[PDB]
Parts: sequence; C-alpha cells; structure tokens
Amino acid sequence: VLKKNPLKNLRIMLKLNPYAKTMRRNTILRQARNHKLRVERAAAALAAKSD
Amino acid sequence: AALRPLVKPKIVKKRTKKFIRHQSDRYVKIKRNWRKPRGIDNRVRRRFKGQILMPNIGYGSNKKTKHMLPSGFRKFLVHNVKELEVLLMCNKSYCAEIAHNVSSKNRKAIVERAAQLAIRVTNPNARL
Amino acid sequence: SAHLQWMVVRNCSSFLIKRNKQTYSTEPNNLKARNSFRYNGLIHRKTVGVEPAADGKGVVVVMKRRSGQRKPATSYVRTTINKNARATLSSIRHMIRKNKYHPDLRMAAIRRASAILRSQKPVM
Amino acid sequence: SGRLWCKAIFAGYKRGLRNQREHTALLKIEGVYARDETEFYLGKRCAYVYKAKNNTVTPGGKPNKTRVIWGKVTRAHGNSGMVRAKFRSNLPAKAIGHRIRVMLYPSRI
Amino acid sequence: NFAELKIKRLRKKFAQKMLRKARRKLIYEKAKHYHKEYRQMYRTEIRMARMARKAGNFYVPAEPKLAFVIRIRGINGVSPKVRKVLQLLRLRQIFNGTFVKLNKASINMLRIVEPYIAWGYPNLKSVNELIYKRGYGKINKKRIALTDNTLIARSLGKYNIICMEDLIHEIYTVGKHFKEANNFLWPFKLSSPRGGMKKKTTHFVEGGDAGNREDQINRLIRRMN
Amino acid sequence: KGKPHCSRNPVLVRGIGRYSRSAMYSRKALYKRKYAALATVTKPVGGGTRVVKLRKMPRYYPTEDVPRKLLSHGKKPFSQHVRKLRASITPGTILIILTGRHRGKRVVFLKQLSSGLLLVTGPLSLNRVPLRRTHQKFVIATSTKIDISGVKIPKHLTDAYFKKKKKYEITEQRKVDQKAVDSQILPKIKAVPQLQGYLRSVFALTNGVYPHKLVF
RNA sequence: GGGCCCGGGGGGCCACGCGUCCCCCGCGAGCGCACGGGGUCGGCGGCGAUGUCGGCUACCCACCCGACCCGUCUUGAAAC
RNA sequence: GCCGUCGCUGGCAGUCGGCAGAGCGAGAAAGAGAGUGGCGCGGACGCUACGCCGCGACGAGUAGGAGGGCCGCUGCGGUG
Ligand SMILES: [Mg+2]
Ligand SMILES: [Mg+2]
Ligand SMILES: [Mg+2]
Ligand SMILES: [Mg+2]
Ligand SMILES: [Mg+2]
Ligand SMILES: [Mg+2]
Ligand SMILES: [Mg+2]
Ligand SMILES: [Mg+2]
Ligand SMILES: [Mg+2]
Ligand SMILES: [Mg+2]
Ligand SMILES: [Mg+2]
Ligand SMILES: [Mg+2]
Repeated sequence: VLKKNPLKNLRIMLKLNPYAKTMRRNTILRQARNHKLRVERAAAALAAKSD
Repeated sequence: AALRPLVKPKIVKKRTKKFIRHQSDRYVKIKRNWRKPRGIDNRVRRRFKGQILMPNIGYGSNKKTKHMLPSGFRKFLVHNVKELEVLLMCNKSYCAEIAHNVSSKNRKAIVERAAQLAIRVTNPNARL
Repeated sequence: SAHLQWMVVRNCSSFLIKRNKQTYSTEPNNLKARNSFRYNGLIHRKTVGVEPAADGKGVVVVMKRRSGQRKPATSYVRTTINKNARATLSSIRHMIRKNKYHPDLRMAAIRRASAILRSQKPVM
Repeated sequence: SGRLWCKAIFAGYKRGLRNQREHTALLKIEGVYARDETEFYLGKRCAYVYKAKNNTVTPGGKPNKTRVIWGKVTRAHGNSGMVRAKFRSNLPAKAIGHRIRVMLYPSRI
Repeated sequence: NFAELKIKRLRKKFAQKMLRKARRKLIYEKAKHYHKEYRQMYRTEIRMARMARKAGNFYVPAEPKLAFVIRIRGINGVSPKVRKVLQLLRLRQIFNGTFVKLNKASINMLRIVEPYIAWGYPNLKSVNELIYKRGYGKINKKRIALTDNTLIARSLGKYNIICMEDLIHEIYTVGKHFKEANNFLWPFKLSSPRGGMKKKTTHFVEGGDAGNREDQINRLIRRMN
Repeated sequence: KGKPHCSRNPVLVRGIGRYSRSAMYSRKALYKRKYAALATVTKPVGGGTRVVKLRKMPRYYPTEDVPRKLLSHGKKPFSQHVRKLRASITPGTILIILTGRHRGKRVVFLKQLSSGLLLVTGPLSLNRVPLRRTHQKFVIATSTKIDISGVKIPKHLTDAYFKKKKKYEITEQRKVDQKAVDSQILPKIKAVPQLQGYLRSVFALTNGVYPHKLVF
C-alpha cells in the first residue's frame, strides 16, 4: 500500500484517527469566532477614537 | 498494416553503450569483448573517477521488457515450416526469425506460412 | 501415471526445443505449444487436440478415449467440423464442457480453433 | 512585432569543483540578480535556438535550418539571480556563454 | 436449499460490521480521553509553576521520562564499545532516530555515545510528526508502513494498544509496555536536516549539534522530518 | 417518492462538515424517520416461433487477452474536472495573447467557457482578432478593465461552436456573431480615452525592460 | 484543578426505540458525491511521396567536466 | 522506479462450474459442519510446482572460497 502522509492527507488521518475529524472541525469555528471578536474589538477601538 | 503486439510498454534501457574492455583502444590484439581486469594497481577495477564503467548487476533491464525488440516482440529462430505451428498460438507476444543457412526456396515457404498464420517475420525479404 | 512420466518427459523429450530463452514442445496433440504439465497431451488419459483438417476447410478435433491407453492406434479419435465460425467454437465448447471431458483446456482449445479459423480464412 | 522572450545567457551546468551534473543547466537571466526577483521566472519554458546545415520541419511554415531544445525552468540557484533548468535533451557545451530564450507564456499572472 | 445459509451469511457479515463500528467508537473515545489527558497534563505544569511563584518559591518540574535520539555521525571509524551501544540503541545508519525512556542505565548509555548522537527531550507534536509521517512497524520482522490501525492491533492488542492514538499515548506518556511499543516501532529513517547544521563533530554546548539539547531538539526534529 | 433536497450543512472545510454527526442527526430528524423490516426474444417465423439471442457469444477470439486493470478512485474524465480561475482574470479585462499566431496583441476578454478555455474577442477593426479561444496559462493578464457586465452575449456559442471541423472559409454565422459582439464592445471601449490605440498597438519587449521589474 | 466539571433548588454531543425486575440519588433497503487499497482524460493542435520523419547503440568531428600504462613483487607503482 | 541476493522454509494441487454457487486482510485458542424433538448451456490469465506470484531489508572488495551460466571450443551416445 502506498503510504499517504496523514499530516497532509485528510482521509488517511481520518482512517487512523476518527477524532481528528472533530479536532479539525474545531479550530476553524474557534479561529473564525476569535477573528470576528478581533474585528469587533477593532471596531470598538475605532468608535472610541471617533467619539 | 504491420503486425502490432498485444501490449506496447515503454522499453526503458539503463545503458545502451557497449562495455568495452580496458585498453581496447590502444592494442589491436585486445578485442572489444569485456574481460574483468584483475590486477593489483589498475584504475578501472577499483572504480576511479572518469574511467571505463564495469558491467554490474544494476544495469539489468526490466523483466517485462527483457530480450524485447523495439517493435515490441521477442525473437525466436525458426528453421523450417514445421516450427511455425509452434508459434501460431503465441502470435501477439513472440515473433519468428529465419535462420541464415536456410535457402531461399524454403524461406519463401516460411514467409508464406507465417503470412497465413499472421506471424511477423523479422526478415521477410531475406533473399528475394 | 501422469506425474511419474512427466518427471521423465519434462527435460529430455524429443519434442522439447529450447532457444532464445524460450521453451516449447512440438507435439501434435499439444495445444498452446509450450512445455507445461497441464498442456501436455501424450501423458494424460483425457486429451483434447485442435488441428487443421487435411483439406483447406474445416477443423479436426482429436479426443483421447479412456479404454485404449496402451493401444496407440485406437487411443485417439478424430472428428471434422467443417462449419461456420460461431457454431464451430460452440461445438468444441459443448464437446469439452458438457461431456465432463478435461474442462481445464476448453478455453485454450477455443483459442486454438479461432487461430486455425484465422489461418484458413483467405488473406487480405 | 517585437521580442517576446527575455534575454538569458547559458553559463554552465550544475557542477561541483571536480564533477558536473549535465542534466541540470544553470541559466543567467539578464536584469534579475536577486532571489526575491527570480521568483517570476519559476516555471517558464526555455529553449536554445540554433541553426544547422540540413533543413528540418517547422510547425506553421516552411522548413528552415533553425533547431531548438525545449525545456522548463525548475528552481532558483544561488543568491545572485541564477536559476536552474531541466531539459529533455542535454545541452551541448558549444552553447557555453550563448543566448537562449526564456519565455513568458507559461505565465502565473 | 440455500435458504437459511445466505441469511446466516448476511447475519455474520452484519455482526462483523457492527463489531467494527463498535471498535471505531472505542478508538474515537480513547482518542478523546487522550486529548483530555494531554490538556490536563499541559495545564497542571503551568498551575504548579504559577502557585510556586505566587507563594514566592520556585517550582522544579519533573525530569522527562522520554527522549529522542538521532545518530548524527557515520559508521566509519567507530570505537567498538560505542558501536555496541549504538546497535543496542538501534542506531545503524546515519540520521536515524529512536525513542528511549530514561533511567540510570539509559543516561550512561547515552553518555558513552554523546559525541556521535544528538539526543533531546521531544514535544508532543514532534512525537505526532514522527509517528504519523514516519510510521513504520516491525511486523513479522519486516518494515511495514502503519497505514491501518489493524496492523498495530494485530501485534499489540494484548497490551491494550490497538490504535495510533494508543501508540502515541504510550510513547509520550511512557507507562508499562513502553518496551513492546518501542520494539514495535522501527528506527525512524529520517532525512538530512534542511538549511544546514551548526557543527557535527563538537558538542551542542561548544558550538555544535552532538550531545544533549533538551528543548532545542524540537527545532531539529522538524528540520529533519 | 420525494423531492430532492440540497445539502443541509454548508461547506466549512473541503471534506469537513460544519456540524458534527449528532447535530447532523438532529437536523435530519431521523428519530422520526425510523424504519424496520432479457437476452431471449421470441419471434414468429413463417415451422413455429424462433427464440433469438441478444449479445451472443463471439465468433472470433484473439491469441491472448490482457487482464483487467485495478480500480482507481479519483481519475475523472476531462468533462468532469474542476475549472480554476485566476484572481486577475475577470470578465472585462484586457489580456495579452502571446503563444498564438496573434503574438503580443492586447485583446479584450469576454467570459469563461464551459470546457475551461477563455473566450477572448477583440474588435475586428482594431485588433484583427476574431472570437477566439485562448488558454488560461498562455495569457498575460493586464489590469485594464471595462464595464462589460451590461452586455447580451449569445448563448448558442460554446466550446463545441469553436471546435475545429476538419482551406477554411468564414461562415456567415461567425460574421453575424462578430458584429453582434463588436457592437456591444465598441462604444464601451471608445468611452475610455486612448484605449483603441492601446488595443491596436502590439506588445513588445525592449532593452532595459524586464517583466519581473515592470508591473501592470 | 480532578471526580462522565459530585450533587440540589448560548453552544456542542460518536446519545434515540417499547415493556418487566433490582440498586442508588444481531439480516430495512435504493441512488449518487468523493483529500478513501500507486493515472487518467468519456481533451486536443500541427507536419508530411520527392524532401522530410525516427534510429538510444555503431562511422567521423566539435565542446564542457573527468582522466598518468597494463601485468608484477611490494607497507607503499604513473614511477627515474 | 529498475536489477540481483537474503529472509518470511510466505502463498498457489481451490481451474473444487445446472455432478456449480465463485471467500478465508481478518485485533481477539477453534465449523460460510451433518442431523433429531418442541425461458437463456454461459464464466479472461494461470501451474517448464527445478514453475509462477507477494512482502521487507540488503548491495565495496585484494589473497581466497562457493554457486549459476539458454557464455564459448573439440569429439561421442541419442534427438530435431
Ligand atoms: Mg594496491
Ligand atoms: Mg534567425
Ligand atoms: Mg572519519
Ligand atoms: Mg535550500
Ligand atoms: Mg579538465
Ligand atoms: Mg616483478
Ligand atoms: Mg619476494
Ligand atoms: Mg619494497
Ligand atoms: Mg602498477
Ligand atoms: Mg621516481
Ligand atoms: Mg547500500
Ligand atoms: Mg559484493
């Protein structure tokens, strides 16, 4: 069998570890939520600079 | 409409040049056939840089494309008409070849029988 | 028996031929014409052979009967099929398959009969 | 109605001090002498144009004496804007210090 | 008749299918419990370090039980005792790595081969790259790639190590059957370090790469692998 | 019997659902969707009725057959591939065609075709370039754009319209389509100052001008 | 912090059924998509019967790099 | 990727076909086992078992040793 790299390949990582599905489903939602919180903090800082 | 083989793979060759013998250029008594040098202080046999290469086992061709012609066939030497019923079955893989000592009146019969049996002859116009 | 005389025939037979890193057998009853145990016909009790006819048209099928094994004149029986292309191969397939007569060689006999038909077909 | 290829001078082969690997060619494209600037030419097609005695066929025209050896710019070399190329047929060393054509139509723009 | 037979074959196929699904559920929940354990172990060291600084004292962390050893020098011109220790640590070619647990025997076995090796204390993500990217097991004395968890579970199922996460948990949190897990793991055939080396011959303290580099081995594992 | 519904969860990462399997179970609502449990044709022949056979056994067998190949999983034909786009190539830009027989010509880009080639068309009075397909890689994309969104492109033209049939005479449909596209392009490019001369003039490299140095 | 984050008065979840007793507080089926046990196209363009296509090897020549004449006795040979 | 060596003394007699039901890559010492009461005649290759096929690692060499030569010369018994 051709050894596909689990660090690069997604489904080989899923075959070796089902919990990698939830590990990679998390830290997309978390990083997007933290990015939206960063945008909200920057908007509050710009509103404080304007006011 | 030449006789095509069944499968035509890419015949890769690791080396096409001849392994000429050491100091075959200098002397006329030395033939081009390879003999391994077995001296104490020779340059080729202990693999100095920029010398004559040696016939190792690593230069061997693939087993799928070994003893294979550039057309895609494997040679088989045929003496008479009776040896073409041997090759009527193995037609798309192996080919025929007429011997040098066969006369033209029998080469005509061999070429005619191989044309009936759809067998490719490497020398179809050997005497004429 | 079978393997007992195959261990004798396998290297030093008169039909054997070896050149160009190839090995064959020039037997009249050998089909696919190469040196093998399953394809050798002079040894086995049940032997199917496919040959061209004495005339230009037709294909003869040689069947080895089980009774006269030590009698070479009454061992083999020859039948001529001078029929069309599809029903000739169908007749040989019904000879080898449904009679329970050596079913390991039916497809090779069909290939050899197709080769003899391609040979006796007129050339382009 | 002008030049559609960048000027590049073939310096030499991929070589050590006492060995050369003639399958990889070293190319010196004019005008670029930095690793941050040689990132444009990565992947372009290049060819040594030369003319010979006998006529050879030409796609889209009459047969002429000109011949080429096509290739592909693989990756950068050094720090001074040198670059590598792998060709299908190896270059002759008659072409040492002569012009080849690197192209633009394998573009990434 | 072949009436009950095909139905019983379908029932056996369904039994193997639900058994496989139950084993997948077990592997998933073991990996989730392992993630919880790694979170707890990562936070508890920071907690112990914070409470000592709050009280005004100093927290000495526990010495790490596991090390990763890379044979950085070649085979030519080697002392016979040093070569014996290298072949007992399974370091045969250059740039091979092994996981070695620590004790008084292991520290002196690394001390006797310090100029020819580079050994350090690896990180969890470094163990993850070494096990996932270069996962080679010794099944029937053969270097077979670990592409499926059944290959691990066929050899180490009696030691409750049935998946890649079980193997990573054993190697990182060294426990009972670290010997069997490490002997299942083939010596990691690693590449040359990208970019370069500082110096191969001298020790890491005196401007080189040989010897002990505790936290600095994670820069070099990612450099080679 | 039921109408087909689209994918519930969005494409969060490629190959990764946005929700987990239990939240997907609750969205599918499978708690209340539970369940439990030719070759012969008879034909009259004027005798009796003969039973003919379809896909009958072959009359000819070759000397040797090849075995079947293994089943690859991700090897699509050319029609089923995904068709990529650059961020610079937008409908409205002016491209530079290089490798064709129209070398160095600055030609206006129209739209993306179905097969993957670029439908590029300049004015026949300006560029002398017809309704031509160009390859995406074989084109320099210059950031000089026009407001092309308010046009009525013909829908009958496609990748099969420009495929080579087999001297080549120009049909009247090509002339009608060229006029219909030119009448939509020409006022929008003549509204831009000095653009028609830029379309007529050819691109050419000269001394001291290098594509890694200049920007466009 | 650890105990399925012990227990009582907005977000994620490898949790899905019914009936009985005690303690604690083994077969449901159907259709596709595809980071899934090693490449395919169900994609194409040109040049060709009197001057061109292919021939790796072999005939000759040119260029770059390498490159001291074989056997021997010898610790050590290209050896003055 | 290809060649050879070594090891698994690994696998292949299972081509068991209207005298039929096409398997033993599967984490878990062992049976797709017998019983008795409550239309259409169809299915590629194989296996010179001194052969075929699959996995892994290995590959320098003087003196020297061993094996394979469908490498070569001459004569004899058979055979084509
Ligand atoms: Mg010496
Ligand atoms: Mg010119
Ligand atoms: Mg040394
Ligand atoms: Mg680098
Ligand atoms: Mg020199
Ligand atoms: Mg002497
Ligand atoms: Mg002496
Ligand atoms: Mg002396
Ligand atoms: Mg000497
Ligand atoms: Mg001297
Ligand atoms: Mg080696
Ligand atoms: Mg050796």
